[PDB]
Amino acid sequence: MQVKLSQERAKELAENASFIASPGKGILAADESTGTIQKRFDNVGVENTEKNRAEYRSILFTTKGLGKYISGCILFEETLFQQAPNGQNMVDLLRAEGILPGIKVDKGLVTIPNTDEEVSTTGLDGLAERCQKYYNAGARFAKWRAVLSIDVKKNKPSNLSILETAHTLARYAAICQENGLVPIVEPEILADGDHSIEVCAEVTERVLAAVFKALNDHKVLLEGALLKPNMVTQGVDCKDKPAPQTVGFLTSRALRRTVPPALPGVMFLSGGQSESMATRHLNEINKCNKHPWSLSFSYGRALQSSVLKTWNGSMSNAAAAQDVLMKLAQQNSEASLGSLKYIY
Amino acid sequence: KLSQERAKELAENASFIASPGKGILAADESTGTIQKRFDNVGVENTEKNRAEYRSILFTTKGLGKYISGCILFEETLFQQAPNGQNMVDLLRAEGILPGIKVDKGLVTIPNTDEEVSTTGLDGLAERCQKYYNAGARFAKWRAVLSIDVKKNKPSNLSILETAHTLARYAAICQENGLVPIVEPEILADGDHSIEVCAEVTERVLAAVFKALNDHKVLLEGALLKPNMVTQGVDCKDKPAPQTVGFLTSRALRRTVPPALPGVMFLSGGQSESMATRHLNEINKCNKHPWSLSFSYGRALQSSVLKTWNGSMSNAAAAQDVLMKLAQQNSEASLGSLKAKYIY
Amino acid sequence: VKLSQERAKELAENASFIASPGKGILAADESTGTIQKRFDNVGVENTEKNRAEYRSILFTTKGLGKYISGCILFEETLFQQAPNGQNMVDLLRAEGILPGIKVDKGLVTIPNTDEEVSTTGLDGLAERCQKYYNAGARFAKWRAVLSIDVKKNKPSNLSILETAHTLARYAAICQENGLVPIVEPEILADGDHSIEVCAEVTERVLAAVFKALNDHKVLLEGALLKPNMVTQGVDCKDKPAPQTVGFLTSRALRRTVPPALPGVMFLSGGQSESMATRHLNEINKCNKHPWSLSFSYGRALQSSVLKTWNGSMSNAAAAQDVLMKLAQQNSEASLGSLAKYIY
Amino acid sequence: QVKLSQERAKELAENASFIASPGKGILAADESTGTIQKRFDNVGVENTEKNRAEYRSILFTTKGLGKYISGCILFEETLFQQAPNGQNMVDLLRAEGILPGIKVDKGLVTIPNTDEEVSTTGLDGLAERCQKYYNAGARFAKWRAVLSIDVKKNKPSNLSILETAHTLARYAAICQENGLVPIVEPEILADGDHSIEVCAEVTERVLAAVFKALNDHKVLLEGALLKPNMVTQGVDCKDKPAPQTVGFLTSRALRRTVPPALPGVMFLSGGQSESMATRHLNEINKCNKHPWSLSFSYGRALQSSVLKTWNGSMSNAAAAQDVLMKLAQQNSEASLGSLKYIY
Repeated sequence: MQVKLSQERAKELAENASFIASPGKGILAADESTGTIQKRFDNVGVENTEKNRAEYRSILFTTKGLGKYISGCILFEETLFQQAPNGQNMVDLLRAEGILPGIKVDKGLVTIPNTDEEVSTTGLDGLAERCQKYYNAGARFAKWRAVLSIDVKKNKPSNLSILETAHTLARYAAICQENGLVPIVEPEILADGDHSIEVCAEVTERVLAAVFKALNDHKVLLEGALLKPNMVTQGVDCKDKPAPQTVGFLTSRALRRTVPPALPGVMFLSGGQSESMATRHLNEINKCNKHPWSLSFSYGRALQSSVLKTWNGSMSNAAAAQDVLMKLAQQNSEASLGSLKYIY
Repeated sequence: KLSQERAKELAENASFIASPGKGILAADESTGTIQKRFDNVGVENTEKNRAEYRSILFTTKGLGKYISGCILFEETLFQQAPNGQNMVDLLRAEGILPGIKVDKGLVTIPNTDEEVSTTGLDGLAERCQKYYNAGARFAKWRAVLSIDVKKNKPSNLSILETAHTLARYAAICQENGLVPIVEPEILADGDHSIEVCAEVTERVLAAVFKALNDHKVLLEGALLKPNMVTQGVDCKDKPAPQTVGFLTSRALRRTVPPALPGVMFLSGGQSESMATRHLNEINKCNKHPWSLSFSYGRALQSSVLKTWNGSMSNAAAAQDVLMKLAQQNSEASLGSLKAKYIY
Repeated sequence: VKLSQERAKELAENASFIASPGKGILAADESTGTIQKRFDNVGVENTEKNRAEYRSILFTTKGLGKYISGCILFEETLFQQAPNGQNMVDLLRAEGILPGIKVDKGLVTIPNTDEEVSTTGLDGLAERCQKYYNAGARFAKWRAVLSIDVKKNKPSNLSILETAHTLARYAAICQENGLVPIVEPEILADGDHSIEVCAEVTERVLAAVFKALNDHKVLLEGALLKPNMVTQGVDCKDKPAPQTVGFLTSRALRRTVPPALPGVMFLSGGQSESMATRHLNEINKCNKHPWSLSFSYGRALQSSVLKTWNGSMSNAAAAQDVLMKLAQQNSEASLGSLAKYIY
Repeated sequence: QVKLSQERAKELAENASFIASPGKGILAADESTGTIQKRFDNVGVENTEKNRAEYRSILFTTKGLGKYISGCILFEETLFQQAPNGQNMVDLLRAEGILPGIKVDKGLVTIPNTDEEVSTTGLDGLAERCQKYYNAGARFAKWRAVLSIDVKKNKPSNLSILETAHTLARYAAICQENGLVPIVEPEILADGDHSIEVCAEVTERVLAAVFKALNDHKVLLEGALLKPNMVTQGVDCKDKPAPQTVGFLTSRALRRTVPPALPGVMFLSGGQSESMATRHLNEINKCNKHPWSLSFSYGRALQSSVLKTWNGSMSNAAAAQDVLMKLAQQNSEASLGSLKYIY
């Protein structure tokens, strides 16, 4: 347990972060907790037993050739320590595909006092010890989700929300790096509400400027980190649908205006977007310019909805489910290279 | 989401704790801190012996004349004395508010030279609710900063982390019914001058109070527990107690808004006597808009423990010594104990 | 460049003098374009002779120094002679009143804001302060302006940041060159926001201002603040009690202003002569406070004086009596002797 | 107009990208009267307006200079000056295809209560000067801020950095409002005996602060340029690092802090020789692919030998111009990494 980051440990983080950011690859977010996976399984009539969770994840992680398109897979703690039905460790299934295991290390959201229901992410207590344990089990990257809301009538996100988001993300990132894990820094601005794409662009640029200043103040090594931001879109209830081209351009611009080139990758979240839109948008983001970091994906639902539906709880559909995962992984791989087959 | 009635309860309790002539007894030593002290009087460090010792403190007749609050460790808040009475009921019978330590300890900040962060925000609201239900009405959380001129400590990062985390802790406490004691302790370690301590103390407090504002902490329902301004432990200079009084007063006057009802000093490694004398001098040198009092552990208990010496034969004598130290610190809190520095 | 003990001592003595109990500041520092307006309203031609006459009548009011500790001038007046050839500065000395000087050069818009503003005048400020000190000035004034608009999120972060940073630079430069800075972050009462919103904004803005003053090493002991009172907006249909303005102003200040600051000298804005006085009185009555709570009034001390003079020396005596009446009542207000809001 | 329009943003972005054109850099010819004095003293030339006009005319009539030079920064005198044959200096630059630029700062003053750290002046009336300069043909501006490293005195102080970042951001925003691309120059001096590692750490901290401020002030990075120091050891440091190390650490500092939307980073060379300024630029470009141009804005490094060759005689003008072209050429090749990891 050492406090100052050494050249050798910085190097391992940098190499791992660059690997995860490999051109044409992205992240499979398979890190649903027991409560979250309950809803996904409810949607397809499948009972949420530990057995069914092991079966479903083993199907994902034995998808032949998945490693051609997936560089990392974020796990929930259960799955990181779990074996598949045939006795193989989940981590060893990932290794066999050439996929780095990752681990969700946050403990969920609580309300910030004297805000209108804005939130803080918990989990700093014991984080170093959890990181050490996860590293020893084979995890090489981590994930922590902060959440911000846009509400123009209520002046959201508040200063206090942004300040809390930035400080706490920076602490988590510094602690990860101290204990061998590449942090994925995730400041998710929700798309809830009826604000325009212009308001999202303005909010996203301010938020990211604060987040990167904080990472600098906390001595986070950007070479050994990744960003997982929202794309810049209109709100879910906004009546003005911009083109996917405008989403692409304003997302690229927000990032070009705020993200230093030393960061090796930006791995987008898809939020409530459909499988198709999540891919089309990533493609548009990449086509509109040359960028000094990889622009790729860290998708959960946008890689799994159709897969869950196809599996439908039966090993007889395992092969079919795996093919659906490969199609989605493949199209997102192409979208990350801008190859799917100025506003100041 | 702070309501008028919650704000009012906080303000009343904070003003009570800061009552003129009263201060805080800190009885919140962990099993591990208690160990060495019980070793020196030949007493086994068991739960029942800690209850025995603390029951002596909490049945001291008239202690509530000088003590407004007593900070407990969790064990003690839920504990019974040897005769089966709840420790919390003993404090209530004295007219003393129970308080509770809610932090979980110190960890090093990455990429600093051994500078520290205080842990305990995870689950804090729920701990506060449980402690409130058990009778606690104020909380304690300690942050630590170090001075080192050569290494530029305390670093910007130490100060930012300190201010931000204290403010989060203070906000959560207030949301859940407890008055937070905000304690940014600047250690006296090292050989720096009193003037360096003064400059650092003023900077740190400016940062702390700005963060409390940013987090919407109600000052009217909080208290501060700072270091006094003193030279470092290895400093060869020995400033007069009048100078400690003046520079401590100046540092607080320059930084602490008058809406805060009380400043309850920590004593650090100061002797029982010096802790009282410094407090007196701080109060003597000026009029102040907040109470300037004490929140003392060892500076109220060292001679008490030594007098008790592990035996109930000496309990009444030990109580007499506590009353003497409690009284002299009460008097000190009212300023009534019985080239040049810029204004 | 580094504040010496004697320089620091002179600043602190002069700031305490300006804040002397029962005294306030006459703001007589209307620029040419501003006094045009006041003179228009009473049919008087804006010539320099008329300005010299009018100001010389103010500054020869017998006994004015009993109520007025300081008088802020415009540059013209600081170097001007009254009609009989006496220097205006010497008239003020004969009254026992310290001269002060407005040292800002006006407002310009901050780019990419909705018409929010920055105050200009830092270029050559040290050399202006030196020249003004030599001519007799011992305090300075600089006005920053902020607006409240909840829908547009005014005042913006950029407005607050620019206001705080620039006021701190000005303050520090004044102190380096012998002048006590009056720090004036004026939040306008324009618009229809509630008094609660004004309270909240005023507290945020003062927290940012005092933090910046700390960051720039401004000596609070040798400075003064000139804030808005906390009032509802001009177009707000609430009409809170004068007691509420008193309570919320006192609260905002108690929550943010360290006691080392010797005085808070309010601006009156668009308030009437009587309301400016009544509000000051209520602010003082509702609590004890560690700084003077007094006045730095222009219109509120002069509108009736000007209307009585009406451009004729035959009314000089009458005009002076009116000035003494308004100075007196404000002197008395400064001593407080003329479901619910959170404590 | 106060809000930057799409068309005016577009003009700034096009001009900034042009200045950053691959293989081109900036001739910094913006020496003030007092600075050019010193340069002329080295070659025994009298500092008269005629000599300044003569020398600059020789620079600006160098045949083919615009193949290597995209922009030339002028001092105000020169912007409004005629060369000896009656042509405007600005027209000489236009004939070369070079954009005229203008220095808009008014020099350095000390920040109070620092150890001789400095603030850059010139915000007062900047908008109006920018307009007048634009009308005269200028399309970009420059403002120099200065920071010092001194590990024993903890320089650069927080105050130095805060002041530097805030004031640069104000200047940049005002330039953009009035049609000029701002060169943002936070120069960290190489004075002292600190290591290259200390310079790396300080540079990264300063740049992080500067870019956050630029964001807070709504500065359009697409229409701006950066002029930073290279990362080098101090002038009196006894360890000489490899040119490759300067290359790498400079790239790394920028990669860690400068968003890609900025089109160009145009280095200052400080005390470096003509050769070292070029070699270092080449190494910076060679060590990586970068999303902004890495080029030069050189004064002495493009001019020392030119001045020495000229020697105050028009009969050496052609020889002087050939020297300029040689140095312009080599720096052009260096800006493409074509001269002919530490975490």
